Amino acid sequence: FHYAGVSAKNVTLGVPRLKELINISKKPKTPSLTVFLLGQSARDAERA
Amino acid sequence: LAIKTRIISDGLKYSLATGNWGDQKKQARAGVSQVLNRLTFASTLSHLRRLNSPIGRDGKLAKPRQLHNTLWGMVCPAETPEGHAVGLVKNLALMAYISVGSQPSPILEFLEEWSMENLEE
Amino acid sequence: YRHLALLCDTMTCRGHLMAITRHGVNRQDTGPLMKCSFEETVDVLMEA
DNA sequence: GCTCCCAGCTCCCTGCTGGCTCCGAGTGGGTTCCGCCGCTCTCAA
DNA sequence: TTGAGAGCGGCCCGGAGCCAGCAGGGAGCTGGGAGC
RNA sequence: UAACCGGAGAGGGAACCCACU
Repeated sequence: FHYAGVSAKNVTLGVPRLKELINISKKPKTPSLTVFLLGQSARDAERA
Repeated sequence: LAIKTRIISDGLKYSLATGNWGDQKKQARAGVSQVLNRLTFASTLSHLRRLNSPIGRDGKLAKPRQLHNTLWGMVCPAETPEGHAVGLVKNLALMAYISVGSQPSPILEFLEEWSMENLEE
Repeated sequence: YRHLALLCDTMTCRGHLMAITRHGVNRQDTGPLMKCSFEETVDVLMEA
């Protein structure tokens, strides 16, 4: 992971990510959520 | 019969030879003294000018064994051990010299013969 | 995908999550000497 | 003016926060190391 | 006979369950007084 | 008046450090 100019939600994939996937921790270092909307709410940036 | 040459000389010899930093049992920090690598003149010079950071080896603490900015002319950058301890062991650079230490009483006398007043008055 | 799905289904096959820890593998009754061959030996044999 | 729904009480019980064990990839090679103190008799001067 | 020596004899961090301490509902207990 | 004999297992260990993979 060489990072980026944006935060990009701090993906931090790799050895510690595969570590916590092997032993699931109740508090992972970066618990991230990806959210999809239904329709024109996502189609509009203002409604987004 | 009160003084004991054994308890002074033998204790010093045991401590210095072993490298464990205790008297007989102490735990104690080891690796303080090692055996000189009489293999090459460069090897002897490196082992003589070797520097040790006693931060915890075999650990995931990256920062104290990371390379810091404050090393220009103090330790050569491209000389590290390769194994389990990378960066905790350094070798002294050329111009780098260690301060021997001195008493600050003549310095304080210089201040007070000069005009720098103490905090209580 | 064969090995990956096999790993995940063997993880989830006990009706719940299985983190790869002593704290799980001691709880599954999968052989006292399996438990001993894991990182804790004397306690799991001594409880068995 | 005593039961009984109710109020305060009162224990009752499930529900939240701290000290604490236990883990932390493979061989060679060299060096250091494993009592001390007490105590009584033997030979020397 | 006494003095010291030889030898025998004794005396740098990680997670994660986990118990214990405390805090809020909860029905019993018996008063309060409404009711008869 | 006396006649061919054959024999090889090992001895500590424990710690620290260094080096290499």
